[PDB]
Amino acid sequence: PFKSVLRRHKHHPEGLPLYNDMSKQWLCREGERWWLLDARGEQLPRVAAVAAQYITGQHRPDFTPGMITGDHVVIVNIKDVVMVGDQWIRVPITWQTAYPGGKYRIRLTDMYERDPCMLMWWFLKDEVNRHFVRKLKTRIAPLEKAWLYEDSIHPHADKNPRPLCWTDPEVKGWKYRDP
Amino acid sequence: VYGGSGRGDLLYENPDARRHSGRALGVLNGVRHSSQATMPESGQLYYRKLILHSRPPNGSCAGLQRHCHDTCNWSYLIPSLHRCAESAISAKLWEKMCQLVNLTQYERQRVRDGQNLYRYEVHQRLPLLEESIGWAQLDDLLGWFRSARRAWVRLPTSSSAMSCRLEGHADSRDTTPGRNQVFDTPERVEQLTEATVHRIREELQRLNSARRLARDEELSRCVEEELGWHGVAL
Amino acid sequence: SRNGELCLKKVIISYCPSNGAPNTRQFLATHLPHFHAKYPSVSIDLRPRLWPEMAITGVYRDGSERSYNTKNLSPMGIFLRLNNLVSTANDYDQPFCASHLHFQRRSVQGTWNPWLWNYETERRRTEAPQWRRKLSEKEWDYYVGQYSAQMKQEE
Amino acid sequence: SSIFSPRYDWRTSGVHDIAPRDEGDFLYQGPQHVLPGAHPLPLHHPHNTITRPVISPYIP
Amino acid sequence: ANGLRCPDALITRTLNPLLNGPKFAVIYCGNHQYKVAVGDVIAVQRLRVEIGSHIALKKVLMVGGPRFTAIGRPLLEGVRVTAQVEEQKRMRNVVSLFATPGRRHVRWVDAPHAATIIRICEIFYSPNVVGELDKYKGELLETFTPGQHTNPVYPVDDGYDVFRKKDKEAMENATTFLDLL
Amino acid sequence: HYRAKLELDRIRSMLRGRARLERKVGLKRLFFLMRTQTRYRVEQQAHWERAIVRKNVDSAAREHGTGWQHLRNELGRQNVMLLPRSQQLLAQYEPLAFRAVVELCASRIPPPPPPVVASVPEESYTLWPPASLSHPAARVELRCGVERVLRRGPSGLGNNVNELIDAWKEFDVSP
Amino acid sequence: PKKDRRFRVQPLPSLHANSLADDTPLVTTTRTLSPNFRAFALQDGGVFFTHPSHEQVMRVGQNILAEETKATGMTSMDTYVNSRIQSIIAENTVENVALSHWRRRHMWNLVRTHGKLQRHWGVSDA
Amino acid sequence: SDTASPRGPDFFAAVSRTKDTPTKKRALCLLQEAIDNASAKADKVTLLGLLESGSEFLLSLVDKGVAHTFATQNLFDYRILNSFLHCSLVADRLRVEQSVITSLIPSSLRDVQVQMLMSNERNALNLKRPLMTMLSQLEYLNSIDSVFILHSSLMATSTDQLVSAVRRLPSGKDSLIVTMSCLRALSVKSLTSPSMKERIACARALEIVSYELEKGRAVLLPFSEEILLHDAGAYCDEDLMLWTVAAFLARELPLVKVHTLMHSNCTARTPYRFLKGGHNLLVSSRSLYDKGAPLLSSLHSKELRLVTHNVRLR
Ligand SMILES: [Mg+2]
Repeated sequence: PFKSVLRRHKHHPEGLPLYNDMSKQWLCREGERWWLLDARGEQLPRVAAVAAQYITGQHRPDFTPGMITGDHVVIVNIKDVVMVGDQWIRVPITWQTAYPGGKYRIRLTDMYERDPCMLMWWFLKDEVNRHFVRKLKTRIAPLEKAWLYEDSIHPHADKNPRPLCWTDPEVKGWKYRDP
Repeated sequence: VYGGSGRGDLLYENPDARRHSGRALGVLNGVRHSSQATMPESGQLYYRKLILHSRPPNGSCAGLQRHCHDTCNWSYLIPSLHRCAESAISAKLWEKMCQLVNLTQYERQRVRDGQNLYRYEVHQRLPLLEESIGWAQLDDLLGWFRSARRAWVRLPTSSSAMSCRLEGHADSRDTTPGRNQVFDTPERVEQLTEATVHRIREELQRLNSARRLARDEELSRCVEEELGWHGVAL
Repeated sequence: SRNGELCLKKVIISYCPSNGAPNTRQFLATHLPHFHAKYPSVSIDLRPRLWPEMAITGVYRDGSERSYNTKNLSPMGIFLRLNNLVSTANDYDQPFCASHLHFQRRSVQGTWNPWLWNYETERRRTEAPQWRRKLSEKEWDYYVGQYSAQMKQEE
Repeated sequence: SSIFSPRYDWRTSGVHDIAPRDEGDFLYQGPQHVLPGAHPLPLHHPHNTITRPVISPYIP
Repeated sequence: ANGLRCPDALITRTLNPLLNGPKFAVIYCGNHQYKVAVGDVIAVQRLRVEIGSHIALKKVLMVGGPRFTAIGRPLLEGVRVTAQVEEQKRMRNVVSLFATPGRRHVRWVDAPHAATIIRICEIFYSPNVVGELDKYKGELLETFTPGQHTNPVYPVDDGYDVFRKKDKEAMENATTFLDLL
Repeated sequence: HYRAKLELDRIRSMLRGRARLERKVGLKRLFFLMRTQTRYRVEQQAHWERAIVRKNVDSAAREHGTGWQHLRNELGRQNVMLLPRSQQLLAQYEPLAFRAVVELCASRIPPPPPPVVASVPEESYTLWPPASLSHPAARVELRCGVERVLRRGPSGLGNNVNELIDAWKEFDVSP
Repeated sequence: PKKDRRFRVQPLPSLHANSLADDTPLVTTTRTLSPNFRAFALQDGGVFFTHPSHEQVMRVGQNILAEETKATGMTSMDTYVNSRIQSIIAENTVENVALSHWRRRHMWNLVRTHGKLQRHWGVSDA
Repeated sequence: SDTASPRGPDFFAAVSRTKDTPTKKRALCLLQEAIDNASAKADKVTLLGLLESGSEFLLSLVDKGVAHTFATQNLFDYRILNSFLHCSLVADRLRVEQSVITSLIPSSLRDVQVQMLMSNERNALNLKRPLMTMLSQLEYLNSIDSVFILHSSLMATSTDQLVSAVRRLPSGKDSLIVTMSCLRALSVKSLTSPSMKERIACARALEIVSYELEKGRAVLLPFSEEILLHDAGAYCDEDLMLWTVAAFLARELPLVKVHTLMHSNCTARTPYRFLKGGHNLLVSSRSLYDKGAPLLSSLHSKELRLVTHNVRLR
């Protein structure tokens, strides 16, 4: 067939490729620029949205769905990210493991205990998957263009990240609507 | 032009129309678009590329892994031209013709059929002949005259069939590129013959026990009587 | 027809002069001289034969053959397929789509690259009343007036 | 097949060898040229007076 | 191209060199809009025109150079866009297949889309300009001077907002050159 | 029943092994494929693609500090009539022209006045004759026609209107 | 019924109702290069914009970049970006091969090996 | 800005990336001067050194007229060929025959089939083999069924696939394209390598190819012709030239079956994931099939890979 049966796997020692370092037909790194997103005070979900769209490549006029060309976003200060009201305490994160006992219902607070970075990664996952699910390479490849640093110290001085100046137009606080 | 008929082949193979098969065209192998079903648009260069280059390699093609024939050797092509001569004209017949027209009508047509065919396949081999005069060998330069003689055809140096062009009007003639068809045969056979005489004297100048004595007696004798039959000297 | 030259060169027309299926003979009679007088450059070669191919055929200037099945088709139809032969250069068949409307892509001003609009920042129509600035005397008086006003109403 | 059906229009190339037979084929000369067989009416039998001679006082 | 025309001389001599060099047009044809260059080739929906004919196109939405841009409110006058009919042909078949699962009826509908394939020759433009136009305050500016910006443009930092996100200071204080000089 | 076996029998080359080998399987595959794509093409891709176009024009507006939501409205207001496809073409291949459109929108420049109701000339109400002449309304409308003839491009007719009206007197033989 | 996966336009700052009043367009673009787009009024009723060309705008961008990097120096990304602005201003053509290709093939200039097999700008018969 | 010194090779390698036209116009003058100095001093190293880098510099120029003129009057063909190991007799055959070769190269490279159609029509109205050069011999290549384009990565651990490639040459239906890119690439890794294996394998590669060129079976793209063929101002090496050719006669000689001889390791085998551009708006998937586009617009699309097969023979 076109796509092979013998496939690169997580248990297979060859390992899983990093799309930043990969060279493929649909990956263009030539015209990208680096952004700096300070997350102090900004709501988690909104930051996730903006980052998702710079990362995905949707902020460009010439953006094409099958051609993945993103900007690298360095998201700084994940720890100061603000989730409105009771939501830290009330907003679930649910996943289902395939095995007897398929429910993990885990509060934002617990995920924040383990890693703050995983929260931003989670909502980035959501905002990217909102337009891309049906193909793995289109889901996974953008996400590696996020650099999640939970405070103001990052390795990336050499890329001269341009401060991304953004104000959220939405006045009201974020609202959790998931069926 | 890949699958069906090569550069120096003797087939006339029509690539676009399948005239040799036993079955209707069921599955078209090279196809680009799904609109190829009801209007394949073959005849465009870019689609007949895709069709003709997807055909299986023939006995003519000799596909990549398989070892192919050494065709462009002059030493193959000349006995090839010669085996055409024994086809139309039988040995007996040849003898009767050698003597000196009283011949069976039926028989006569075989002589002119020999002339016809020999003309044709000279037309086919000359693009491979013109490649090879350079490394051709002393016996098979002479074979060029032997084979024309045996087929009862006189070579144009300025009976002979090789002098005239086949008639047709230049607007109606087939000029399509990629098909190797030399439109001036009597002009390029003539300067093939002159060339192959000129090379012969080179190798006879190059060639100057009893084996070499008898050989150099005999083939030197064969030169003037074979080139003399076509009216050429030296 | 590109740069004043027709891309069609030959039209092959095969027919049977005595046998049957009159349509091609009709076509030769009533519609062909109207075609030849209109497009003189196209060489039409006629092929009388006993069992005729009933298809029309064009030959273009890149060495491309194009043919249309004319079997028991009216000479009106044959004339029309002929005029369809002339009107094509037979180079391509692209679909009719939005991305295929323009055959080649070109920019007169230039193509968008990420760095042309990058170094622009938002600006203001009228100039800014800077926060840190030396207040003029009228300004002093007005602002102190305001502060004293709100302090007065509060107290 | 049928005139309408898409099976009609097939064989876009190959129906004719592109090359004239050097005996019977010829170019169309012009409007002054009399073609063998050509007649403005649909004659399935294109017989003239020479092929099918008619005997009567006057040609009808 | 016959040059631009205005009742003012300075504006004419100013914008005269502005109109030289390659021009692109935006053309309305058969409910399809086209970006059009000099040597470009388009496939418009079928026009009834003889092959190798010479055509002018009436509906022109926008015309611009490397330097000027003329935005037609709904249409423009003066634009000469001359093209040449190259082919008329039916393009690649779109086969539609209609079959209802309940019925045994299958319908094969071929859509070769008929089209006229057009090569373009000239784009000429000769506007009649009235005057300079103030864009922040709506007016026709009476006197025209090139050297002064029609509307000058000012940076945003009051100091009033603490939470205004700071883009790099060279982006925020950057003054832009005088183009018409 | 017509399933279109004899056309689709020629396509099989685009199918992998089991379908391209055996006939009926392949024909089922092709029937399914083409019916599916037909359905999809008529009802859906129309929306997907215009979604893409909207996205591109919108981001191109985002670079200029506004968005699709205002730009649509004020391309409507000022009667520009650029289709979104064309706005995409301008955004990608002529950024300066797109920018010019954006700043035509953002400016306060009066949008063109609504189209005029065609009005009766005053000279229609003049009774003719009063008490070999032309109705004055007719010659006024003739004027109005000749002016729009002279309005389109340069021509050998000249730009002077009067004698061009009187041009019928040069075909007149004086008795 | 399936979840809608088409792309969504970003939210845009809410109006203060000032926009409702006529003569106030609700597009607000006041930007760095804004004053350079000069509006003229055609006889048609259409407008005529005068704008700086492609390479002028990009040259302005280059000046702003250099002027922000005069202080701290130029970082590698700045280097690459300035290089590309400088190329696209002078372009005259279209570039179809990867930028890294030339560097990958010329790598032997960068890393020199021992002199036995050392490669030079002429090699054969030496 | 400083004279009284000839510019070394490194400089001309350096100025091949800058898109600034007056810079190149200046540097060309410098190149002329440097070559004449180097020829005066009779030192091969400086001269040949000045030829390689200079060659790249000439591929970087936009105007092909000035480039070809420059390459011929400074004689890059003969000089460059004299450097290689076994290409010697094919060196001087060029300088004997180039006056003849330049006669057969067509005026334009656009719409080739039409050109030779008219060139067929003239022949309907009432040979010592020279060096096979691809541009003069275009009419030959339409007669040929299969073209093997040679790439230098074949020479690793063995010569046998090349040897099996020249077994098919006498068939009359096949031809072997050998560019100056692969020749140079062969000679430079004949003297440079981790191993003593591929050096020998390149060493005899050169004499196999030289033999076939002298015998007039294979076909050669000289630097001068390479300049004309390749699109303006684009850099070309022993990766891209393979594909500029392979795109060329995929566009202009649609019936010739193009085979590519490479190593299963090699990068240039898959030109659309490697060797690509950026996301370029001025190119499309169909850009291979239009006559106006540059050749190197081809390799963004898989259609270049459709028409171009790559094989291991035996
Ligand atoms: Mg639709």
